[PDB]
Amino acid sequence: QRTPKIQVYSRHPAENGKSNFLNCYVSGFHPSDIEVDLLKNGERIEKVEHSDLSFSKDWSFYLLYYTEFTPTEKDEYACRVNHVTLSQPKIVKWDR
Amino acid sequence: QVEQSPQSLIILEGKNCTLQCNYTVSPFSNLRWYKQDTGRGPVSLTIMTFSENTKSNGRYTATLDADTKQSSLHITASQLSDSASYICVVSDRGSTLGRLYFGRGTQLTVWPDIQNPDPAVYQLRDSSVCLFTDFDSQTNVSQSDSDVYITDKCVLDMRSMDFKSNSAVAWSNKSDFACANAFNNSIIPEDTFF
Amino acid sequence: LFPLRCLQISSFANSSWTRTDGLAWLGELQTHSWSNDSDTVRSLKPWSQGTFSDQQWETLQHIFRVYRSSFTRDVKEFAKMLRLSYPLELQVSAGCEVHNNFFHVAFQGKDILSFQGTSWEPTQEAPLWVNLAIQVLNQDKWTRETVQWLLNGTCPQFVSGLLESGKSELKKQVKPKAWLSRGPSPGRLLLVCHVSGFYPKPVWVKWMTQPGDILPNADETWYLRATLDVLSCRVKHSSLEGQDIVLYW
Amino acid sequence: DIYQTPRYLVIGTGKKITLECSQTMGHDKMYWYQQDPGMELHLIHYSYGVNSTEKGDLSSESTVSRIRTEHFPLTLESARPSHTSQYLCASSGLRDRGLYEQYFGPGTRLTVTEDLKNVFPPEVAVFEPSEAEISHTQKATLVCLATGFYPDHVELSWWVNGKEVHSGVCTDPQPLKEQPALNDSRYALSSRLRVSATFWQNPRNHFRCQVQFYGLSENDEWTQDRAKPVTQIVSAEAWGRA
Ligand SMILES: CCCCCCCCCCCCCCCCCCCCCCCCCC(=O)N[C@@H](CO[C@H]1O[C@H](CO)C[C@H](O)[C@H]1O)[C@H](O)CCCCCCCCCCCCCCC
Ligand SMILES: *[C@@H]1O[C@H](CO)[C@@H](O)[C@H](O)[C@H]1NC(C)=O
Ligand SMILES: *[C@@H]1O[C@H](CO)[C@@H](O)[C@H](O)[C@H]1NC(C)=O
Ligand SMILES: [Mg+2]
Repeated sequence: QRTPKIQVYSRHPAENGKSNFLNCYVSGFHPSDIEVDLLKNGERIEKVEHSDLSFSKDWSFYLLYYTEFTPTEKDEYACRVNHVTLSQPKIVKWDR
Repeated sequence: QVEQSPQSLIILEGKNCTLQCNYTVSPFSNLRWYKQDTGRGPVSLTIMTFSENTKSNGRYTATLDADTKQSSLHITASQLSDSASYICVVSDRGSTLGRLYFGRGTQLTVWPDIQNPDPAVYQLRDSSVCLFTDFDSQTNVSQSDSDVYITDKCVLDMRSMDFKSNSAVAWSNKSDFACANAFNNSIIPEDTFF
Repeated sequence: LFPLRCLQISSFANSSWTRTDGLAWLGELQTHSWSNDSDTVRSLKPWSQGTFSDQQWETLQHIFRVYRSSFTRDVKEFAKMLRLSYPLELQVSAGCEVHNNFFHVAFQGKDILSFQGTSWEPTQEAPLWVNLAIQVLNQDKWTRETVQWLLNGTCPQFVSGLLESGKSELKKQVKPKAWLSRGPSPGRLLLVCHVSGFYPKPVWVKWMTQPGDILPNADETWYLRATLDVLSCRVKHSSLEGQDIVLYW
Repeated sequence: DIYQTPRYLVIGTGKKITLECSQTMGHDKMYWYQQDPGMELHLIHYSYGVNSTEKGDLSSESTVSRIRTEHFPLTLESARPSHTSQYLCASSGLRDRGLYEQYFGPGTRLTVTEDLKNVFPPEVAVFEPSEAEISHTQKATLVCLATGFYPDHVELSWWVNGKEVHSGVCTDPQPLKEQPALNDSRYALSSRLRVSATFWQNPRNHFRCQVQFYGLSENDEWTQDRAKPVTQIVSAEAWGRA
């Protein structure tokens, strides 16, 4: 049925070298079976937390993934999501 | 999931009995007791939910203690027509969406309380066959050999004049059968007429 | 007003693989959690139990347990009868609010039924096979009486216990911070305004425009991102006693 | 309000069999149980309504059909000797209280044989009261005897002067096998009728013993010389002596 919307953002303004939080918020999808990854320089970050799966008034699902991280000039972060409605896994880069 | 006790039991007429039913079914909705005569369909006696501890249908009375998941069927003043198989079934939903769990049943035999016996063996003629009649219920009849046939013990009730009797019947294709040899394999009372 | 919403998600892969997970929100705050890999409903705040006793709460604990296993098997059996195909997704949204209640059920993400009055009724735009399900559900008198008691009596008495217990966290105020940036050009440009770290949820941000969605932070604070294609950015909030947050470009 | 026809059924090996069950109420939920003599009920099929036909807690080689609410036929594709048993139909619905009780049909007994030439109707004979019994108990016992029938599909009744009685009557709970060896053996069965010594010595009294036999039907094959062993009644009688 419904395909996911992906949004990447950060808890605090990103100053190079100071500690921050990296959020990925996937939403508006259905059914609930989904895979979601936070990527650092192209590789899956294995130490990530997430919120409990929940849904909105229109019965569609939504999720938040998050991890601590320290921005640097060279590091490139992103969020990968695969869902039955997708041809191939969708990837959204975090814009500095 | 559902157990009954005993497997079978034999009582005499005029006495009371109590049959058990134990279940581990969870969740519990209701419990029924059925009565099945030989070669017939089961007949509904009672149905109970957890909020009831007693129901009476004639001489039959079922109780249900939901807390220990047990119900007992109590037959008052037994008689020959209470001989049957008694089944107990539990349902885990209050709708047709449930599952029904059956016990293996309990077989109940009711014998006459033969107070004044008079055990004899007669020979009736065709229209030749030996008849073992009028003994008490502590006596059992054994089977046979191929050429000789012997029947199980059986109760008739002459209701009009208040009288019941046990009888059995034997016969054989051989032309040398005697009544003194008919019920040889069985234990016969020493005071049996000939 | 702070409605209490109890959410459930039950997923059925095949007839052997299934999962049921649940949660409860009090306003924007989430107060309970309940996973498939657990024999208990989990509390999250030090006031999650409200003004209910341990014996009272444990009784609730016993009802949900019986319900989760039964719901599962009722659905597998409904699958045969109705000849439905796997996979299957079912969702439930139940609760009340102190001034009325509700109990909606969805299948594959569309409404099918709900609990009105003392029984189950279909929804206006539902399939015919739902009539079969409604016909069976309405036979269970004890369950119908139990949902009434839960919504008409247990839930409203519970929510109050919470409100006089979580008055601090509910009437709490957190101040946001804000900053500007330059996104990807459409010789046009893109003026992006970032407002983050506020609580409670209701907010107001405009360019004085595409006011984005309100996105969650992991400490129950929120985040907002309004944009403009081409100047000042203004933020109002309860935490800011009238004194707005004006940032210039 | 739940019916099963026929009550008894003989059939040869390798042929098809259909078992009728019908109900005049409108209950959706229906069940088929199979029960071997002296044992438990096993669910073999059930239905939640028309076009619903689910296999039950037992793997049988049978199939069911629910094309009409009131009818739930059971069908054996190809009968084997191991399908000899008793088959009960049942249904669920709202009743006396606010709960959904289960109601059972009367049942059908099926015997599968290896060959139709194995089927024979019974022979019946009545034996007459002994003299010793009369001048010792002042009571006299009549004995009816049915032999040589197959299968064991038999209902016996006593008739005292053209009026069926039940008092002073006893009949065997199960027929016995004449030759306990052979897998296809014939059966015998005995019954007793006891009356007062006085009632027996009145020569206006006519005692008749009757056996109902359920055997072959109008559409079975038959290439033997002896008459078809169709469903029929066999008698044997006696008059009051002096
Ligand atoms: C909910 C308001 C109060 C909340 C207060 C607590 C606050 C904490 C909340 C914590 C979060 C909890 C997680 C989220 C929960 C979501 C809502 C769940 C609502 C639970 C209601 C409980 C139902 C109670 C009745 C019940 O358990 N009944 C079960 C046992 O019943 C059996 O056993 C009984 C003996 O106990 C006797 C009864 O006669 C017998 O039948 C029933 O088998 C369950 C059937 C209920 C399903 C109805 C709704 C879904 C509709 C069916 C799905 C559609 C199917 C078609 C598509 C495939
Ligand atoms: C059911 O689905 C689950 C999840 O994909 C899978 O792991 C399991 O093997 C499946 N079982 C069957 C019967 O296919
Ligand atoms: C969920 O819980 C059930 C019941 O405890 C369990 O059998 C099932 O395997 C679980 N499903 C999973 C592991 O996804
Ligand atoms: Mg109907």
